[PDB]
Amino acid sequence: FKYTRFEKARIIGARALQISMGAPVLIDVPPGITPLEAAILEFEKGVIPITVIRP
Amino acid sequence: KKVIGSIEFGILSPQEIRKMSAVEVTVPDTYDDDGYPIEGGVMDKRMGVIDPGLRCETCGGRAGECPGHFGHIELARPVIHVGFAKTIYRILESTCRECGRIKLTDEEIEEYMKKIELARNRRSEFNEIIKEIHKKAKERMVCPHCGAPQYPIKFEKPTIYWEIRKDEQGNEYRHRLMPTEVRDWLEKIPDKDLPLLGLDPEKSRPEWMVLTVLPVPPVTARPSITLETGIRAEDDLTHKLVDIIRINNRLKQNIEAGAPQLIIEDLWDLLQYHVTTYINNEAPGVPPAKHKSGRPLKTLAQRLKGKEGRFRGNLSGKRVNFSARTVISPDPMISINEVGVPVEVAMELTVPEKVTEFNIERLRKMVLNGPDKYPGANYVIDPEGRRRRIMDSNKETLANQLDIGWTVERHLMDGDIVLFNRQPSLHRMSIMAHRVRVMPYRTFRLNLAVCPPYNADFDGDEMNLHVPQTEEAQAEARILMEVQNHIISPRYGGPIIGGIQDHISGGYLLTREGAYFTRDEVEQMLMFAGVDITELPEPDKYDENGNPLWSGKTIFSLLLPEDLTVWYRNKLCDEPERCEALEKLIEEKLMPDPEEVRKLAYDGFVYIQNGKLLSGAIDKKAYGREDGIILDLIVREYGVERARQFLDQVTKLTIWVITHKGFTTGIDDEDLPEEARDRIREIIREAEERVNKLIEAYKRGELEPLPGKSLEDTLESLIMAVLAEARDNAGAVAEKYLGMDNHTVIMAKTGARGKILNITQMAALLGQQSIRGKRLYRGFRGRVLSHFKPGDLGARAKGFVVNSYKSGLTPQEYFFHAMGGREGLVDTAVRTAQSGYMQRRLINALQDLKVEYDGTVRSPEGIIVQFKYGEDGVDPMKSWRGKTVDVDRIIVRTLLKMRG
Amino acid sequence: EFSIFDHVLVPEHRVLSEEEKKALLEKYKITLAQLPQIKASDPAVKALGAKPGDVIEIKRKSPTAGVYYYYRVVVE
Amino acid sequence: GLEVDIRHIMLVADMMTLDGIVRPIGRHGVVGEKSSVLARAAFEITVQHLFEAAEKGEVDNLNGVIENVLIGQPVPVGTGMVKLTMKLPLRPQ
RNA sequence: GACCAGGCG
DNA sequence: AACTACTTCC
DNA sequence: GGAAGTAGTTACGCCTGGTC
Ligand SMILES: [Mg+2]
Ligand SMILES: [Zn+2]
Ligand SMILES: [Zn+2]
Repeated sequence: FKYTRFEKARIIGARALQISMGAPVLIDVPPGITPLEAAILEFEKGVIPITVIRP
Repeated sequence: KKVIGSIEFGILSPQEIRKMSAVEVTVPDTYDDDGYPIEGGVMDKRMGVIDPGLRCETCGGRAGECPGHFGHIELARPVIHVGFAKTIYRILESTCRECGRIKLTDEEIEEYMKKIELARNRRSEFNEIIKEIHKKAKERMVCPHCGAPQYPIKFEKPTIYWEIRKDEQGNEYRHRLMPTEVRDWLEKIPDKDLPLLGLDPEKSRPEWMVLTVLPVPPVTARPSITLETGIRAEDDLTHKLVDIIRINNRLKQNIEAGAPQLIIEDLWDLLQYHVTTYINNEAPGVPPAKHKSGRPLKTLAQRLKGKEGRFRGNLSGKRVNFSARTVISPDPMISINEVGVPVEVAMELTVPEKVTEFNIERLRKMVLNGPDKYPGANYVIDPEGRRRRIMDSNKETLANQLDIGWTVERHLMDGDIVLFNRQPSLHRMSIMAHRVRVMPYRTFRLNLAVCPPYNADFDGDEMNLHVPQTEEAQAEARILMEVQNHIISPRYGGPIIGGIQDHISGGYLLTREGAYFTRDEVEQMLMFAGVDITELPEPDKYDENGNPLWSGKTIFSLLLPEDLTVWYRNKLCDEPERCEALEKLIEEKLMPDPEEVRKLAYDGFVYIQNGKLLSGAIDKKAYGREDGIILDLIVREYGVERARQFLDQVTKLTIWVITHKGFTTGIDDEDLPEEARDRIREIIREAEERVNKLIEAYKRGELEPLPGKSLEDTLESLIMAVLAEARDNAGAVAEKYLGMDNHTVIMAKTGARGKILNITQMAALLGQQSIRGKRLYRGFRGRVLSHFKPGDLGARAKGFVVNSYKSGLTPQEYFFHAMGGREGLVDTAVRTAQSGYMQRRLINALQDLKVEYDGTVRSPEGIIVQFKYGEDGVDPMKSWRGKTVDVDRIIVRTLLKMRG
Repeated sequence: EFSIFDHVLVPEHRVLSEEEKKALLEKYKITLAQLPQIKASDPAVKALGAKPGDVIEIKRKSPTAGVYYYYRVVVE
Repeated sequence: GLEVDIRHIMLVADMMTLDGIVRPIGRHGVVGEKSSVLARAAFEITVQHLFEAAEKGEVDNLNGVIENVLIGQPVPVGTGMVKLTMKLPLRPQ
């Protein structure tokens, strides 16, 4: 399963939005990291709870 | 919360307007003397309030919070809606006068209903069928359902319906159709007949086109401002409504009192004109309603249509918050995906960051700093939604009360993502996402390699900076729009982000034959480029004093991937025999002995082997706006981060080379020896003699026309051909004599800047000037200037400038060159306007087309446009210069990977 | 003698059978209204026995993919 | 001397010849055959399109890009086509 | 607020 | 103004 | 088929000032 650019962007955006509203980070992040960078770190590690559905 | 799923458009019924209204307006006044709105006027508080301090009688909300409410004007006599005028005329001439049926046969009715049910998806077929039905009904004279003559109906410009009847035996008269009888005719139309006329039985009714109740737009939809002079400036809609109310009151008074029919008709026509100009002031064949000053009023139609109208001016494009604009300046020392932001803009624009577990300390520090210090914040928003501006006597308390879940609008800091845009916006690379880097001075900074996508040239250019505010928008920008991507153009599948002028020229000065560098220079350039290195490679030569020297090719190879291998001929190939020898050596085994290649090394044949540059010089072919072989291979075989790293390093390296090695252009760059000057002089002399011979032959009738054109055109074409060939030969002589050690030549042969034509015009003759492809002819009769004999067709007399820029132009040649420059400058603006219009049309036609998950391209209603995008499924951005896959490149790469 | 199919511009046309038309419509999950249309008065249609409501498969001879099949319905 | 990919030309030509006839790209062609009312009214003639749509009672299903921008809703392109799902119980490592 | 004029890329 | 395209009288 | 009429468009920002 290979994510497209748009699927990756949507997943990272949704994860960052969730993190900004108190959803706990699934990994360890450096202090001072912005929520978007935390979501990008989460995606790069590979721990992605959001799943895309296709027709 | 809900989202709009669809919008059904219809015609409002009079009962709908009556019920939706909050007031019936009777008084044609706006405000009283004291300044309060007149009850019953256009500004009645039951339609909403706009003046601060007032209160709405329908909502109870203050100004700016009350949405606005509708009112109605019960018209004394019904009027005709101008928008539906032609529709009413078509319906009138397609339906019976007495019963109202469509005047079509029952068999025709059922057949056309069946054909209406079919072919409804597309508008064009339905419209054509409607026109056919309209023609068939219009031609008919007698209603088939009920025997009755159907007098033909004539229609002048708006709201004038005039059917013609036979008043007397053999004499016919035209009878004007008042809105009352027209509306009654429309009400008599049955519901089963509407679909064949195109009308919807429920969402529309033909009778509702004749409007007897006029809705009044809310106060908030037509605000009035008080001028600094103390007078009140009303909207155009307000004035038009006031006039409509006044005329309606006059008509009602004359109707209830009783007046002669002519005066009543005149007042009715006045009211109809007022309503028509209210709906559409620029309707065909109507005198526009002019303001007291003298300008025409802007009404509903003008509110909607136009480039300044509602749709284009406030819906498709609209002004936005959190944006900045200033002049851009170059900055080679920031990465390609970065932008230098002034401290003023960073302090002004803010990024809303919700405080979390990890950024609590940083947000506390920036709240403590406040709006004054740069790493600070402006506002703090509690979870309840109440916002507090940070100021003195607030910073300590707000920092204490930061907690978790609050919002802090902090200043821009390094790493933030923004949108950067220079907005003549032609392609999608006009907006890319850049990483913020805060800078002292008040100008935007941009890496030089990113200029070609923006078409920016640092001559006063300004670019807009937009700060995304939501985390979803920030992620979208940072993932889809960053400058690391979009290196390859979707237009041609080639590199658009590359070296432009100084990178190319410095690369040539680096990698050319005989270019060597000292140890200090090598270490300094490697540190400047950002290349990480702990040991220099073994030197190539040794100076007369024993000093080690490095070749430029080794330094360039220090920043190439260790697996890369490619060969190609660049623009510096002047002797193809050496290139052929190198290719013959390579083709025998594909892994030639490096020393054997070094024996036959040539500047016009670039040959990289295992990341080591063994032959060739850096050119526009290595990296550039088009046809960057090395950059394309690095971005297609190693990723997009490696391409960015290589681009940054090579740009900095070439900049250092060109800066510390010296690159200049002087007067001597256009000098030619006496032999070259004599050869050019003989070239022009022979060209002029040939033109004279052609003119003499044409004067004696000796010349005969070329096929496809007359004698005059034949002579003109021959003369232009001779002049162009003479210019080409003189340019060839200049190219032969100037040489490759000239800096002006260096930047032209390497594609850094300028063509051979510029050098030809600067060191040799300027050549023939022309407008619209013809010789210069506009001026006096038989000549261009009064300094030439009339009827002269010679070379000099028609625009052939025989001087170089260095040699200086004569006044005649100066005027001719001015004409040429003027034609070019005139061409530019016309071309850009036409191209802009064509691009707008193409975009509005192809906006929504997209690739589905099955690989096809489909229209919004589901129509399949392409069963496989590009007929093979390959995106042009990801393609190899338009090819699906570079087969030979893959074969060579794999064979070298395994056999190597 | 001269058929329009021998022209280099014109790609080869062919009428699909009912089974093939059903397979095509099932493949892309579409209705005949969702296909591109070709007029029944078109010369390529008239050169065949095609009638309105029919699907024509066109061997387009792409420059990028070599061959490429394009489908058009016949309308009046 | 301008280099444009063949695929863009193919897309434009296929959209131009999608109705069985060659039709323009402007208001009397591909744009005029768009189903969305607001998309057509945004391009060039505006009052005519709105009045004629109100006459026939046309519906704008908002399946395109232009109208969704006009109303302020996600466009069905790019990231606007991605449907996301998520299993609720999240356990940090 | 819309009209005009002049510029900038 | 200068282009197109309809429309519409002829 | 004319032969006129009629209508519909004609790049994107940005800045300044001046008058209503
Ligand atoms: Mg510029
Ligand atoms: Zn209100
Ligand atoms: Zn009847």
